[PDB]
Amino acid sequence: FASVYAWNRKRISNCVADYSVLYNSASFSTFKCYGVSPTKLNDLCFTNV
Amino acid sequence: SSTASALGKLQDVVNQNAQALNTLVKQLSSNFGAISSVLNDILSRLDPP
Amino acid sequence: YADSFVIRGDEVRQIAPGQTGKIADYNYKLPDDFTGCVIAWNSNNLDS
Repeated sequence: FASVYAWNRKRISNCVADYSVLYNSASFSTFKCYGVSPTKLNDLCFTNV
Repeated sequence: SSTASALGKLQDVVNQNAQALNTLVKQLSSNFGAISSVLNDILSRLDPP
Repeated sequence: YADSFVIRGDEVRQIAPGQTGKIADYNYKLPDDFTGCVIAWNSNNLDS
């Protein structure tokens, strides 16, 4: 991974993402959302991540 | 048959009544502080708390 | 009502009214409204 002052940034487009396999695969200390609920990400449909 | 604004007293009560109903619909697109001005979109992406 | 159970210390934030997580979505779920008081202490050298 990159350094905090030199943080890597990439773009996600044109895919069928699945956020349930990021949510339920529990290996994470903090997992919090802002303005979105974590369970409704299965239904949402975005322009860019 | 020729001179317009011969009935300018009756046109005002139509213009006043329509400008008020016009401003009532246009206040449905304000946020008033929230993240969205549309009620379906905060029910499609947030938890009931 | 006094409900008694054991968890670890990482999941002690999961017991509060109205939030998600591992315990709250599948085990002990507290309704939004108030319950009362929530009391906790350590059992490292008492029961383990």
